[PDB]
Amino acid sequence: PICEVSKVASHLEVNCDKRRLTALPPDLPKDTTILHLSENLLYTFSLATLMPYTRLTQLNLDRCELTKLQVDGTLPVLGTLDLSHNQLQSLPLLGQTLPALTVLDVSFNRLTSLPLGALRGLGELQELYLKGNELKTLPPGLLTPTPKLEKLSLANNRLTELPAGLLNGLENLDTLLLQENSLYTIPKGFFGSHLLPFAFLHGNPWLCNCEILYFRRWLQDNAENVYVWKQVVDVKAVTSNVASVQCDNSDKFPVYKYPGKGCP
Amino acid sequence: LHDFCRSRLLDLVFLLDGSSRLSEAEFEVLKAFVVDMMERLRISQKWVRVAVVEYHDGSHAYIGLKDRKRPSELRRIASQVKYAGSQVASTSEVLKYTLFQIFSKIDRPEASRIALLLMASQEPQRMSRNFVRYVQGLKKKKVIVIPVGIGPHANLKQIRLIEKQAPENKAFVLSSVDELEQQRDEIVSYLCDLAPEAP
Repeated sequence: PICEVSKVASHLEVNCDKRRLTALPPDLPKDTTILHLSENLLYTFSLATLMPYTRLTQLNLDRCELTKLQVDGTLPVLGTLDLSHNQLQSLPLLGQTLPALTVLDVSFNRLTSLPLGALRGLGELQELYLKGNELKTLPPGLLTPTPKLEKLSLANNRLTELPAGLLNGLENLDTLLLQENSLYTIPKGFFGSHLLPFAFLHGNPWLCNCEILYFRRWLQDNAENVYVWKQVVDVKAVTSNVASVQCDNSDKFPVYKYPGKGCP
Repeated sequence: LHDFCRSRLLDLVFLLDGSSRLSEAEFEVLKAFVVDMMERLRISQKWVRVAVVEYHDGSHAYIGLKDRKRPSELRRIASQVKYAGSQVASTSEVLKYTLFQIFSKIDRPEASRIALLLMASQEPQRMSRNFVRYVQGLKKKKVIVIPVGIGPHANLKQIRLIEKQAPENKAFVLSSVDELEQQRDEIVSYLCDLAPEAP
């Protein structure tokens, strides 16, 4: 009647985008694998209402002005959850509800802080997007229960400090978004001995003293892996530029070129 | 829409050369080629998804595979791609972007995955370090890479590297952008042949 049901391949995909829905519509097919609920009027939402659909593996709740996501029940085969562009002031725990979650997108919300062990139970998680929030600090051992993580997005936040063991355990990490923050230094032994193909570290007021020596050492060896994220209109470009990582000391001087004067 | 490519399932990605090897007028023909290319393809989320990326020293993404826009909207953006004409068109940077940023996960295993690389230049050897690894990496992700050479300045070495690793990776070597208008009916005969059909 209102929602569209299509049969592509074996799975079934339902599109209920932009229909002024205040809640989950009745008489929905239980053999649904993908559910689209983009851009609606969802004040609050519970995952327990999606339990009868045991075929669901992907969910989109983006731009629904969601204030509170109640995590009741369990979704054994859910792998993708999109909660971007909402009004979430706190990050709900998806560990004991979404065990097979591989992709999580909670970007452009209002996360002021993250609780201890907010990702405990997400062993199959590979990507985490927290871009466009208000994260100032990070809890110790945040990405510990997620060893298979590949992409981490902490861009456009208000981060001033970073945990030294944030990337610990990550052997599949290939993308690191840390631009547009308030970072001034990089912790000693932060990147380790792992090869990181992509690293966005520009737009940060890096304080170039004796503490930033390790950072320069990493930038000189991984200059080919430093990229820049610039967007005009809807066109998004990614270009390698190690000279983007500049010192806060206003000479617009690249960090990797800063001479260690007076530091042992 | 094509008679052979309506029931096909495919995720196509356009990688447009933005070097100075092709002039702003020659680049406009390349854009006209892409637009006419999409007019004969059934552009939809269920059928064929498109991705337009103009690359030179880096990669500018105009259209993504997860974009929810009408085929008419996707054609205007493709026809309004700003001419860069940079000194260097890195093919290693655009494939590194294609492997990690575009083809990070297998969202559609029921559909074929083709990266249409439009090349007409040759990047410096200082950037061609991990080219082979990026090509074989896409093969492991099961991605058919199709090199499209335009003119005598096309990177012939990088063409042979892709064609020798996988049997499905066939290349297109053209003398000019005006030959794109001639081969447009032939490339689709190979693009859609590699894509599965819908019951």
